[PDB]
Amino acid sequence: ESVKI
Amino acid sequence: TVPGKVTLQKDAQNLIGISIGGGAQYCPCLYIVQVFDNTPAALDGTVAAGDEITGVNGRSIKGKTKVEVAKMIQEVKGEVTIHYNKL
Repeated sequence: ESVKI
Repeated sequence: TVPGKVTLQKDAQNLIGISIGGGAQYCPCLYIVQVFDNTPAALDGTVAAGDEITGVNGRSIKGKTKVEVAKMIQEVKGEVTIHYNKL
């Protein structure tokens, strides 16, 4: 899981 | 590590374009995973995989949650600064 912003 | 901060401006979709990874109550250390193409973070060539983030626009992230940090950047508009650490 890796939140991209 | 090497403490460094870069002032990257937000894109058209209010997203500098950069992934992260961290937890909470055990892994509060948030870091960067990778970058996306056609992104200000990539085109600029500063923040990307390997560099551990520890700040944003002057604020501190070392302790916040993944969702917290993510929303933090998405909230900020304009010249967004990111204190990354070269490892």
